[PDB]
Amino acid sequence: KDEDIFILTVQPVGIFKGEEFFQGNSMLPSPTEPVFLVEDDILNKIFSNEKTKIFHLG
Amino acid sequence: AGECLVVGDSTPIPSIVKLELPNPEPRSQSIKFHKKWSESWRTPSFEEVIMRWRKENG
Repeated sequence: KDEDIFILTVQPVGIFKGEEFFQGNSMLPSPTEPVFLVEDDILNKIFSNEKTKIFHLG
Repeated sequence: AGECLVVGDSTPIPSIVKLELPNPEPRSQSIKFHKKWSESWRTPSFEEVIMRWRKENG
């Protein structure tokens, strides 16, 4: 009935307070709040990190 | 990590407590796999391992 709706259901898995990633389901975002996709710069910090004990698995 | 739920007759509300870090800690019976593998090839004293396999039968 001429009603363009595009609704996504997302689940929080962490926070990016500062430049480091914390886990936890807290700090609910207020309504009318931007969503900005994800860039590889923050994904690399979450996963690769920097430590001797690493193992590449794809 | 380090939190427990205390359920019993000695509390009015069984809850979860942020236990502090003990001082000093007990011995940690943990072996890290990759760091030991990261080192060069190690020599096991087969003589000792065999004599203790056979000597400790009861």
